[PDB]
Amino acid sequence: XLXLXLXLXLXL
Repeated sequence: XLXLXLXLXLXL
């Protein structure tokens, strides 16, 4: 939910 899946992976 922060970085991971909120930028990195999901988001990207």
